[PDB]
Amino acid sequence: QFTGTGTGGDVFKVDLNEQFDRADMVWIGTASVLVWIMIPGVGLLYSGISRKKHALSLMWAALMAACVAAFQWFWWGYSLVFAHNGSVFLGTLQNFCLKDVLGAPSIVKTVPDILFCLYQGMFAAVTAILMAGAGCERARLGPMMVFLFIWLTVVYCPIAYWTWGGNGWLVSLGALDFAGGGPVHENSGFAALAYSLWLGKRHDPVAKGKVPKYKPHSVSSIVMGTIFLWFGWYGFNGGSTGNSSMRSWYACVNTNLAAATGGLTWMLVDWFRTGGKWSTVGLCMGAIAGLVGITPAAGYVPVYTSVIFGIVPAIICNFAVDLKDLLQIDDGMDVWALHGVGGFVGNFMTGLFAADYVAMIDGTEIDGGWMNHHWKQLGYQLAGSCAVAAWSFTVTSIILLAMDRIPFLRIRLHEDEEMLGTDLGEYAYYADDDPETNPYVLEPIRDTT
Amino acid sequence: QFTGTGTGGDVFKVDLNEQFDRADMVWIGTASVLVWIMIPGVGLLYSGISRKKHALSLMWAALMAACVAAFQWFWWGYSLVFAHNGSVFLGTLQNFCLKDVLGAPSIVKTVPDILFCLYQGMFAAVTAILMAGAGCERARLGPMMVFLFIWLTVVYCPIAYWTWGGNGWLVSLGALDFAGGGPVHENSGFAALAYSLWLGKRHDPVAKGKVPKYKPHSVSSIVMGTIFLWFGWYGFNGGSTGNSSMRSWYACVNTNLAAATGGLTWMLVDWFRTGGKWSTVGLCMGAIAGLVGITPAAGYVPVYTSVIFGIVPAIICNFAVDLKDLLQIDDGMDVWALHGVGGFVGNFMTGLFAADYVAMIDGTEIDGGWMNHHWKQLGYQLAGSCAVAAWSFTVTSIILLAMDRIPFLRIRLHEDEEMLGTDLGEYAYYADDDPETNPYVLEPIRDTT
Amino acid sequence: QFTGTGTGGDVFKVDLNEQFDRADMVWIGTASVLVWIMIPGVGLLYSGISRKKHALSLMWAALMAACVAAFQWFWWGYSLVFAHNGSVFLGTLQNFCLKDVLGAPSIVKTVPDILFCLYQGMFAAVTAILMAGAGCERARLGPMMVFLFIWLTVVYCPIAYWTWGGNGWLVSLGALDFAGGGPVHENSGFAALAYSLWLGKRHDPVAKGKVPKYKPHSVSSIVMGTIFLWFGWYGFNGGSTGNSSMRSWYACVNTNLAAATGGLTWMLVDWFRTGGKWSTVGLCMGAIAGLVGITPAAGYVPVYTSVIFGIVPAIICNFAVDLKDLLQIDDGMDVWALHGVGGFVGNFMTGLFAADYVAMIDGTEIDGGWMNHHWKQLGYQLAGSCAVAAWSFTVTSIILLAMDRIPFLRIRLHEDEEMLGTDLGEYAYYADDDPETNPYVLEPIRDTT
Ligand SMILES: CCCCCCCCCCO[C@@H]1O[C@H](CO)[C@@H](O[C@H]2O[C@H](CO)[C@@H](O)[C@H](O)[C@H]2O)[C@H](O)[C@H]1O
Ligand SMILES: CCCCCCCCCCO[C@@H]1O[C@H](CO)[C@@H](O[C@H]2O[C@H](CO)[C@@H](O)[C@H](O)[C@H]2O)[C@H](O)[C@H]1O
Ligand SMILES: CCCCCCCCCCO[C@@H]1O[C@H](CO)[C@@H](O[C@H]2O[C@H](CO)[C@@H](O)[C@H](O)[C@H]2O)[C@H](O)[C@H]1O
Ligand SMILES: CCCCCCCCCCO[C@@H]1O[C@H](CO)[C@@H](O[C@H]2O[C@H](CO)[C@@H](O)[C@H](O)[C@H]2O)[C@H](O)[C@H]1O
Ligand SMILES: CCCCCCCCCCO[C@@H]1O[C@H](CO)[C@@H](O[C@H]2O[C@H](CO)[C@@H](O)[C@H](O)[C@H]2O)[C@H](O)[C@H]1O
Ligand SMILES: CCCCCCCCCCO[C@@H]1O[C@H](CO)[C@@H](O[C@H]2O[C@H](CO)[C@@H](O)[C@H](O)[C@H]2O)[C@H](O)[C@H]1O
Repeated sequence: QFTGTGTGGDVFKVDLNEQFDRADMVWIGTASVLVWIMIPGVGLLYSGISRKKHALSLMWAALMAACVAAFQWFWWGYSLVFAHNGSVFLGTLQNFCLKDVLGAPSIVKTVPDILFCLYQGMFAAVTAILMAGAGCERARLGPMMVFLFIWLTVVYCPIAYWTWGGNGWLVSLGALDFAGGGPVHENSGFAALAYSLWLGKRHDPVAKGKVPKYKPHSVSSIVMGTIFLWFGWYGFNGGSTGNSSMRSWYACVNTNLAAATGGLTWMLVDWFRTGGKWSTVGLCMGAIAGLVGITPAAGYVPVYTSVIFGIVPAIICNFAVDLKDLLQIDDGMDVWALHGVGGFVGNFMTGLFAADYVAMIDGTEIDGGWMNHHWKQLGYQLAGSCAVAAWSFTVTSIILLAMDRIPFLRIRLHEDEEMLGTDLGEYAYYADDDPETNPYVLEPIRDTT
Repeated sequence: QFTGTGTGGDVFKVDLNEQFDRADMVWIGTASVLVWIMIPGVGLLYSGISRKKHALSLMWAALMAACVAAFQWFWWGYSLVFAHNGSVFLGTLQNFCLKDVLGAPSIVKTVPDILFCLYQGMFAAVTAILMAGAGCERARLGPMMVFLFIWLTVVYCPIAYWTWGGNGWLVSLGALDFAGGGPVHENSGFAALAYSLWLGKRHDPVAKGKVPKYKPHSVSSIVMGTIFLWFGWYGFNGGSTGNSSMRSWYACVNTNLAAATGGLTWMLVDWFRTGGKWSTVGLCMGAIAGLVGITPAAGYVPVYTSVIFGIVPAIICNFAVDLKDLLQIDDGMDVWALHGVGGFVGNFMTGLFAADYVAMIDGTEIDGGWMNHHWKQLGYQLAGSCAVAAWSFTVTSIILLAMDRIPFLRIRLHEDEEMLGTDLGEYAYYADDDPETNPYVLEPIRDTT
Repeated sequence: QFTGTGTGGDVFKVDLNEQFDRADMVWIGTASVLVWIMIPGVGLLYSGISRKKHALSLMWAALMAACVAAFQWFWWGYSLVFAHNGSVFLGTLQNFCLKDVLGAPSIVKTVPDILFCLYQGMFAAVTAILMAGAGCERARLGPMMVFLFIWLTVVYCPIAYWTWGGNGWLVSLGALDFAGGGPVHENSGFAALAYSLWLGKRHDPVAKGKVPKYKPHSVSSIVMGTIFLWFGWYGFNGGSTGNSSMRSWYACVNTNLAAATGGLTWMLVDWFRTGGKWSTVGLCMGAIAGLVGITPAAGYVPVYTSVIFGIVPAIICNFAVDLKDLLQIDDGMDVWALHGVGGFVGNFMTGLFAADYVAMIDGTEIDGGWMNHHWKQLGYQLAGSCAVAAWSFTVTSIILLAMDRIPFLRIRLHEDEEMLGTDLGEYAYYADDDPETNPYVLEPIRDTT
């Protein structure tokens, strides 16, 4: 009388909760709340790190992104990823507006559809604020909200379906992605790169010549953002087992250790490159790099290897940030360097260090990586990383270029039509300017001449 | 040997934990921690939104309210609501100072008394900081603490008993209030209105004529407060099932969606009313309106109806804020508009959209609302809303007026006796003024002439 | 086939999770996340309370301490406390780099080693930021990180083993320490005192003569730190049962009530001592005092006695702060007064109020304290308090003095060699100075003349 389809059965005839371990459900419910607070974590981080004055407050934009993402997910985002009648590349509209989303075992069988919807919806929201942060410079809010809705639909949801969907081709191939390093981090990173290369300011003074690599808008925002991110990451990674087993807590140990060693590695790198100074910004970026790096691996690799997921992503991401000076582009490039490069590196190394005896902690069966002489695992990881980066960069490019040719949907005004943050007899007046007291978004204005 | 009364049994003879599902207990324990952080959430929100400089820091006052509320609840607050020998209108002193509060099944049978005490005590504390926030302008701290203790005792505890107590008359009548929209939001809102009409400043310059509707003290405090509130609301609503069932996670999906759609609706409303600007304050107030609106409904209504609990409260509360300009009163009116009006609207609409098949997700039995052609449900909701508003407004009025006639308990000094924030030879001196560095409350001083 | 040693068994032959209640594991996993956010809680608290401008940002230093502590714990910290082949005074290197830490029942049998490692590692990190905060004035970061690593190894880990280890002598003697009042609070407090007496500035102008007792750097940081601490303390104390029983929720009620009554008591004390003012700093310090006080007792004492663990530590710690004016030393003394004195007082009073019927709520067997006419319990508590204070003060002294004689490991430069916060032709230049925008630690510089 448990149907396994639709709502899962008739609530007046069966107790749909009997299909699940109650403790499994509580941990995934708790983990969903933890991921939610990562959303303002992202907004605080990238507002504080910025080397220029964004007119849009990214702390506030995180709440905007939480609203847009939750509506998109309810509307059809959840269905396009986690419908049960998917087609290798995408889901369907079977769960449009969460129709019949209730007590059937989800793609992750240990939790019902409705709880998996709550949990996975937080991942989409985290990705939404990463994208708004990447593309925030001189953004117009109306076009940005439309962009987020579309981008979640045709960039996030296909990549997420490939990684997590019932018939997703990356699942079937054998690619490993424990907590969504592809859909969340690598995807947003390479979409950010599309923003940088197509819409970011060229020959940017903050990135041109010998300018300071770190010039933060607000160190206290960076620290608070990193606090929220690390705190929430326990749900992000620890919840990706779908259960209450000790593999969940194993993945939390790996998460903590990769962040710790990433933070120390990046700071040590900067200590050598500067000739002896201690980078406060660097420690935080290094913790994020390690957190990103361990994301595809946390439930698959032995604890002692988690330090490598801090060390190696921190080193590589540290040097990836230097490319901003070569391109002379700042906009969007921090998100690409931490999440795009970091996610690529972590996904790659999961193919090296994944171990079948770690997955088996809760009975999960995998062939393993190079730890289990499963050599082609590395090739499965590279196939996933290249497909994510290619789809994300290409489709995000198309979206941005299409909207740029529609004057009322142009996300970022062209320089020749831009007007200095003015406000609506014969003279005009300024509406300054202090985001701490201004109740309205300082929206870019188009020139009327 | 499980007695079901007093402590529940002898700990040396029985394992009182065997009466409960351990996972049910863990979720309610976690949900209690989540509600606790809503307390500073309220303080940050109303400090940041204020159109005038409150001498009392509401972020700090939230910690004060957490202290006063926890002591009151232990003293007799818990007993007056959740004693097992209640009388239709109030509990008793049987659990004075938490005497014999341990392992008997609480009014919510899935958790023991001691855990239900922890959980429900957080609701009283949230209500306490809502009240301190409503009445904070020019408040004297001593009188305010006394006021909170008394107000929790004779306003909150009776209303909470009616809504949740074992023999509460609203329970017996069939009124629905999932997570305490009456005791927390509608109650504090209409008590705030009593403060506005009796003690708030009249002909207030910030509310007189064509003044800006939004003029926030601190947008970053508003955003941080909204972060804490939304984050904590998952425990507030999700924990109100009393269990680990998937109806808990259903209610979290409803909570997230109502907040999202409320935030977007309020911002869209302001976009039309302003002629095209994006209100940063408005998005946050709209999320709160949706969170308040869904509170009586989250575990009773189908997911697709949760968007209505964002849209409709956001529209109505947006226009309710305009009444500050008609009365020319600012003090206390934001709390009334969001929690009083929002809670009334949400409680009303629960009678329309409550569905027996949603309650049945965990075996809870209800007749339903208009969704189940149970037409008189709407009348049960209006009976509860009118009783809460009438009791809260009337008794809060009486408390405020009584204390106003006692010079050492007067909460707010009269203008003729007030003295400009001075400090204790022949000349007097100022003690400025910066709440960031002043270690003492800037307490109003009575004129000695 | 459950071995109870090493990894606990073969994951390919047995399900190691079957040895544990899943709900017990979820609560301890959640409690671990809660303790983690106490780490920045400490950093915010002591940065905001400071009566002088620390060059090191303690909010940021909390992230540094989280990194150093997590690596030390993985390296050998966990093994030195919780290896299964311990020797009365210390553990071993059997679990070096978390080797074979998996599914054997930990010293707390209701959870496996890997989860107990995650949980107890957060306690070590909280202690690390308490120590960095105590010794932060004019600290050099390199030496400070080395100091933290060494101090965790030879001060924290022995004291923790005595209190919690399988063969720890304080366990065997019968000393009670529910949530680590000795290892975390009393230990860091008396190590802080060693910093004060050996390295703190003497005849300090902020502590000399009739200077203000409270002169906070940032009240908003104090409040935010206290928010994080109280919020996280639910995991700190509530998780120390190791299980999902209602004794966990009993301990949360005690925790909340001690904080509430501590906050009110300290503020009332200052109200009398000042002649009528309301101390905003005092309320927060009082909540911390009550939280510290209840830490050794929360799962052992009846609820109505928890108010005494707020009142008595708040009074005594309030007067302990006055000793800064007698010594004319400020550096490190707040940590000693709140955690050293508070932890001593709480540990003492646990011997008075511990009750066997409270421990028996989850089947834990103890003789009790004076509540059960077990008179020698008080002597067991004093033996633990004196051993912790003596070991912590003495070994911390030795570490600080040894490093002070090694010029590249000197934590705090001597005044004759110190140079005013300068930066690396013929003239030198300043690198000001604003921690909100400076991406580098303002590291003390040694004089080159
Ligand atoms: C910010 C703008 C917000 C716009 C969001 C749009 C909100 C409303 C979307 C309408 O969606 C459908 O409405 C139907 C009814 O109107 C539902 O059918 C329902 O019909 C029967 C009862 O009405 C039930 O038995 C069915 O299970 C149930 O699917 C259906 O589920 C739901 O998908
Ligand atoms: C299915 C996709 C449909 C669109 C296909 C068009 C592809 C053409 C190749 C790229 O063309 C360039 O794209 C830029 C980006 O649009 C334009 O820069 C313009 O737009 C940039 C982004 O706003 C600004 O930085 C520049 O100032 C401004 O010249 C630029 O003129 C245009 O030659
Ligand atoms: C900020 C100011 C703080 C003021 C708060 C007041 C704190 C003390 C209140 C006293 O409350 C009563 O004290 C009795 C003892 O003194 C307890 O009886 C107790 O008596 C026996 C043991 O003493 C037990 O078997 C009983 O169960 C137990 O109820 C009783 O429970 C408790 O309600
Ligand atoms: C059981 C209840 C016992 C009390 C019953 C008294 C009811 C009388 C009806 C209302 O009376 C008014 O109440 C106001 C509020 O008290 C007073 O305003 C006074 O108090 C206000 C609040 O502080 C200030 O705004 C005004 O300046 C100040 O005139 C006002 O004088 C008084 O005529
Ligand atoms: C910031 C600087 C970071 C420095 C931190 C140092 C990180 C690496 C430490 C090496 O630790 C050991 O490495 C061995 C292998 O290299 C492991 O043996 C392993 O050997 C077999 C597989 O290799 C397994 O069956 C064993 O269980 C397993 O203990 C062993 O566990 C582990 O303790
Ligand atoms: C196994 C332990 C090995 C070391 C044993 C040495 C024990 C000697 C007893 C204490 O000696 C004093 O220690 C202080 C602390 O070192 C020194 O103050 C020096 O160091 C202080 C801390 O930096 C500064 O405040 C002072 O300016 C500076 O004179 C001081 O000269 C020295 O007489």
